[PDB]
Amino acid sequence: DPAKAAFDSLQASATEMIGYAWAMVVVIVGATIGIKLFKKFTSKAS
Amino acid sequence: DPAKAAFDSLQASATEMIGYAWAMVVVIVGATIGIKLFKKFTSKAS
Repeated sequence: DPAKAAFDSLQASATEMIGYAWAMVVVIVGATIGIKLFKKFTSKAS
Repeated sequence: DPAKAAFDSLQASATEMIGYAWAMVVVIVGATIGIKLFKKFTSKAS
């Protein structure tokens, strides 16, 4: 069955991209939250 | 880590200003107490 094989391959490619997307999100969100806390704690401390 | 360095610098600046503030306080308070004692002892002496 040609269709079975095809869908399997598609689903594997998708799985890989999702992997790369998670990596990126973690970096961007890391920085956003980083800056937010730096601004907040500096103010309270002083 | 960008945050570590940043907080260090802030804390150094603060330490310096506190230094300058102590200098000023010592001058102003020196004079306030000076005048108070001059008024008091002159009265008792006479």
